Amino acid sequence: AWQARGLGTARLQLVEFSAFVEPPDAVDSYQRHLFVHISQHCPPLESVDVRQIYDKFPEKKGGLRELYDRGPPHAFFLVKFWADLNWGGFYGVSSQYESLEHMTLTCSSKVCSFGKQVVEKVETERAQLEDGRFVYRLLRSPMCEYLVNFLHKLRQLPERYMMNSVLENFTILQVVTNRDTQELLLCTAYVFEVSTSERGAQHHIYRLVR
Ligand SMILES: Cc1nccnc1-c1nn2c(=O)cc(-c3ccc(C4CCCCC4)cc3)[nH]c2c1C(=O)N1CC(CF)C1
Repeated sequence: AWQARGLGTARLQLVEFSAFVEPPDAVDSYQRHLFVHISQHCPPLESVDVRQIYDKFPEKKGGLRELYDRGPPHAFFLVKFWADLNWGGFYGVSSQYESLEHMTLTCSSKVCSFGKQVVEKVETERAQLEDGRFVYRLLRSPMCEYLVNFLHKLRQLPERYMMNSVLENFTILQVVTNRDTQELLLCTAYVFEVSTSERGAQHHIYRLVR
């Protein structure tokens, strides 16, 4: 009834997220490989109990339990990615959000290994007023070197099951806050598996409940 149908709330919706590489010869004929992708351009999610994923993220001072405790609970999501690691340039990420409200956002991504934080990236994004709605675009950001390096390490593992073993202990926690009020707008826990070499990237979005 008031349960989300996609990744977002009534205040802030994800429009698109992509992690990609454009090969050097994209200048001659354009092409790009999507490692992971979410697109909600053209439209109730199933749920997962947040307690079962606590141990995949840090456990104090910005941990998932402390964040979920502050709320609001309807802003929390889990995204499972099947990553397309069959490729082979410029490694990039792009994200876009929309809202009916004019806000300044702080977007934080915390990369975790074995449930502990290893790198964090934070950027603020001001709104652009477009067709009645406000849009928040961060396009073609250079991929952080930690994950460019990680992608290259993963690609050279000899077995899909070893890749999945490694990614079992790798997660990303994304928190989008109103920069002016410090209110949380969206929190998404990302977990990862490798897609079969013949299948491209896919995702499954869940509501997080407690
Ligand atoms: C530009 C930015 N500004 C503010 C806050 N966050 C970001 C950001 N930077 N960034 C990076 O530099 C690399 C990845 C990235 C790269 C690779 C992969 C996987 C690794 C495992 C194998 C398949 C590819 C996932 C994410 N993702 C991201 C995100 C950003 O939005 N993110 C939303 C979160 C989604 F995970 C990250």
